[PDB]
Amino acid sequence: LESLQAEIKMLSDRKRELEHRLSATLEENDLLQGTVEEL
Amino acid sequence: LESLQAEIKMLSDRKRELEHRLSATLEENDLLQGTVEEL
Repeated sequence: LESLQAEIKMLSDRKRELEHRLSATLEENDLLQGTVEEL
Repeated sequence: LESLQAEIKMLSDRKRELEHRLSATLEENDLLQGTVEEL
């Protein structure tokens, strides 16, 4: 059961990395949108 | 183990909730980027 919990934690870390990447993409696209709004 | 495995699974579910909400926001932002390209 401990091995299963560790695997779940590893998957949670992978999901955290994915969420961070999505937040970074959102921030970059929002910066592009802000420049577009200035234009 | 019964008190920790369920917590870890719920944490993974919340990570999936964040991933789903952020990816939905990213797709909606891509659609809004198509609209902004029309603009």
